Amino acid sequence: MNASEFRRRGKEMVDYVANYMEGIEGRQVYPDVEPGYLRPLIPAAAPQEPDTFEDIINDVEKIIMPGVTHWHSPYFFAYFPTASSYPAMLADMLCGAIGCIGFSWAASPACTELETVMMDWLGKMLELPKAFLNEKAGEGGGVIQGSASEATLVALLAARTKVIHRLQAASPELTQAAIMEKLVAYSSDQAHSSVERAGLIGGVKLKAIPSDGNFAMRASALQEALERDKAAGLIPFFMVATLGTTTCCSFDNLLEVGPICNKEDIWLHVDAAYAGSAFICPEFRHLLNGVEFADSFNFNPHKWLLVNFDCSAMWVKKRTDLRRFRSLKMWFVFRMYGVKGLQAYIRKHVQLSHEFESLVRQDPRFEICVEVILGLVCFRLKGSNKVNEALLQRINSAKKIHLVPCHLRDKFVLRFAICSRTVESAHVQRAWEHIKELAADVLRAERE
Amino acid sequence: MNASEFRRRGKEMVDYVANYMEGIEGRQVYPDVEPGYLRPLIPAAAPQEPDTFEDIINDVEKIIMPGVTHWHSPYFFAYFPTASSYPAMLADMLCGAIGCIGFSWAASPACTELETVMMDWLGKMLELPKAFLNEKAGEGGGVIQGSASEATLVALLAARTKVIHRLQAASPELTQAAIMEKLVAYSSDQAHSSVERAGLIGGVKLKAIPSDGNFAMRASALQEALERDKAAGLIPFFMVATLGTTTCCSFDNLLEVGPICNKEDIWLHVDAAYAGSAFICPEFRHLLNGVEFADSFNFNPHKWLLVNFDCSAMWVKKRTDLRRFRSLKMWFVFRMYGVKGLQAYIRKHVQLSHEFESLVRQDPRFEICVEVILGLVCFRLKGSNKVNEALLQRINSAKKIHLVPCHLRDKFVLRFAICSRTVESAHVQRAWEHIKELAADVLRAERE
Repeated sequence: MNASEFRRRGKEMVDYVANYMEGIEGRQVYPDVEPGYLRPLIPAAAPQEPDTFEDIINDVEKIIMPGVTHWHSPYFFAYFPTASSYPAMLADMLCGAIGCIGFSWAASPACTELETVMMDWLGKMLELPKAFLNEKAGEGGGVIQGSASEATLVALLAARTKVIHRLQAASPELTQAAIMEKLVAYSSDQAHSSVERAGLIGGVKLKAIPSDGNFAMRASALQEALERDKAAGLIPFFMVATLGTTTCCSFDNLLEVGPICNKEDIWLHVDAAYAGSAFICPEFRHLLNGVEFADSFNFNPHKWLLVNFDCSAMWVKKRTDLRRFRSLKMWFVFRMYGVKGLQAYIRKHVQLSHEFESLVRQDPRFEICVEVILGLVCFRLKGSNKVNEALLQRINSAKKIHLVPCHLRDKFVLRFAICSRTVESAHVQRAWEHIKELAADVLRAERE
Repeated sequence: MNASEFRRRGKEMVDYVANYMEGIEGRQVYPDVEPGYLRPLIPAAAPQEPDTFEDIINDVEKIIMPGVTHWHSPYFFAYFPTASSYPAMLADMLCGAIGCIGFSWAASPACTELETVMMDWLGKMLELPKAFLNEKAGEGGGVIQGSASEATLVALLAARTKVIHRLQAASPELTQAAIMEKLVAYSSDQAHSSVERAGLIGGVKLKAIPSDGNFAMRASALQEALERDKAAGLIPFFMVATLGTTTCCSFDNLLEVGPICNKEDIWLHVDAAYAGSAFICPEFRHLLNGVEFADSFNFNPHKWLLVNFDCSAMWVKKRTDLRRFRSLKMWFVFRMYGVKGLQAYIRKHVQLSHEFESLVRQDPRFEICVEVILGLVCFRLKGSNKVNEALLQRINSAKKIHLVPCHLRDKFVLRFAICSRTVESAHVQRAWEHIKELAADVLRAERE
């Protein structure tokens, strides 16, 4: 295809995408296909001659869409939101023409330059401590990573390299491997699986810190674990504190664990992949207090700040401890929405979260398990885990809305996450009515 | 922005991208900006109110473009090609609406299903051994990774896990760390830096195998290194053989090193990130002979098969040893070009490579350093390294074309890589005339 035909087909695809988005409430949010559905519907080999664009788009509607989970449907309340905004989409189109690979500054200067400025824009929007900013010859700075999982891995490897060099300087008699089997990393028992993944990749031990009644990491639990592990010969070197846990959106207490990590010379990485976006609002910035103690901080604009994946924003206090023109998406989103537009987006989602919480709190058959702070509500029917497993199965099997659960200690808990860019109060109210009706069916069945 | 405004701005961006592509030969391929140029031209903070789309696109032309290295200009002959095709661009637009995160099948079934089929399509196009295919209940299969660097890391970690379990089964007296400081990985002395990066991440030693006169890894050099390292107590566990080295597009001899790796129980990973795309052509498939001995194989459609980054295709013989709907781009590209369209694209680039080689071979002031096989020509002025460093500096400073060099043993060598989708014989001839003129200037200066 040449540019003249792209002029036609590109505008046709713009209309197709806009049509899909405008009619997305008519789509069943979760598909009815079963594993392996697609292979019988597609030829076994690539075509030798070209297919037509019309044939391909027809296949998207007929055989791709039936297997799509519509993350941007207003009735998608699962996991955490995925960012999709038209400003980011417009930037991605330009990236296909002027993006490259960005491994060096000379690969394309604009790519590296814009990223440095955009991370300063975002760092100032979050009112981050100035030690994290690229700006005004600060020793710190930010980079865009592909994912929070990658950012956590990068922080662990930087911490691993630093502690090996430190221990070898103190005792030149030590090899890297002898240090390796004594290193231990820490995280909450509510930490995302990416922490364990990073520990396995890095080849170090990982231990979970028991959380308190609010599922937060506290000084007393951390000090108890350090006392045990240091006596056993382990060397704490890395810590992932989480602001906005994937299970219940709880917050580790940075004001308590930060000073401890600094004292112990433990690299403190703050994983705020979801919750970090809300810290651009002054009423939520207090949830980030204590980040001044962290050695690295990370959150995903590609969850809840409307910058289409991939865009994971990581700041490090000292850059010396440490691609797709992904900063173009950030630039577009920040400029076409403005800081106030992004703040209104965050606040609407949090308002809608409290609206669902209000409905659950009106039904004494249910209970709220964790304090509602951002766009997540953790709730369950009072009683057995099995009645709640039945409720979740009935919900996801009806495929009108989509939820995922979690385990809080031994308790099976349902999650309600505000996700879609276009979700409204009516969608939240309808979802609750659906959940309430199915709960009556499930409660009926348990007593009969 | 809502969908109705995206209808307008999306089609406007289609026209802007098409205009850029159609006029790209009027762009200076490499920019004249210096590091730090962008920050004074952009405000220090994000706007509170939204900016207009017109303001943003004007900024792209006025302040972004001057710092862009135009990888898709016909006069870009540096590194290796970056894939940019309109079929892939059309798929990326749809991915912004129906893509998600694809961590599980249930996250969006179509994403996982299409990837499995597309890797079988591509595996059959490469005539890969059937042990690599997802198809017909084969134990092997392919996945799309974000980069060849990531694919090599994934293979190393899989090899690391397997050898630790094997040695602990043979000797339960061993810890993971005690095994770690004995493991050694291998690669050619022409291997990409990603191999060293993977070894550092994985925490294992890496040693280079000396290449032969054709810069290929051979059985004799590998056996010499194994004899030395096994006697020293090292445990070979992982090997990266390269088809199409980044320095000079040489090819490690798989028919020789494959059987050795199988005997030694060394995981053989084949890195063919650039050259792999040509193996869809029968006249180049012989360069892949011996892949039947490999445990994993990888190449980048996002270099030289027109599938916009990111798309790295990795096959593993046994899947049990082991996101963005990136398979949609593969599906679109394969269908709108056809196998024959992709074959014609590969063959044109190789023809153009031989056309440049023919011109260099007509000038006895120059020499060809390595056999020309695919879209890369390694050449230099006869004589000192310094006269060649001067030639490269004069070339890249004129900014009419863009080249990068490499070192072959102690020899400074210039690379000429066919990159752009729209490069023609006229562009290659003009570049040679430019190189020839600057060589006269530089040769003059050395003798005066």
